[PDB]
Amino acid sequence: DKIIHLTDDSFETDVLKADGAILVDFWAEWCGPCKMIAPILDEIADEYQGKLTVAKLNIDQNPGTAPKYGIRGIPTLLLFKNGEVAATKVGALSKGQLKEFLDANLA
Repeated sequence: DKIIHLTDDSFETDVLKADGAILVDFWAEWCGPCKMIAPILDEIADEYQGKLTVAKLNIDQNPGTAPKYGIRGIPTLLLFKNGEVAATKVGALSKGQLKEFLDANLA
C-alpha cells in the first residue's frame, strides 16, 4: 500500500533519483527472518509517513541490484538518502530496534 515493490529496472527512479530517504529491504521468500520483519516494515511504512518510503527488493526475482551494494546475508536494510547509502542493518531486528536504527540515522 505505502511500500514500493521495486524491480531491477525501476531501482534508479524509485531509489536513486528519489528526493528523500528510502529504507530498502533486500529479501527472499525462503528467508525466515525476512518474513519475520515484513509485518514490521508495514508498520514502519505507516508510522514514518512523510519522513521516508519503504521499498522492497526480492533478490531472486530481481537478481541484478544486490551485488551492486555488496549484499550477502539477508535481510539487509539499507537506508538511502537522496540516492546515497547512509546506514546499513543486516539480519532480523524488532520493531523497537528498527525505530532506533531509523531515528538515529534519519538526522
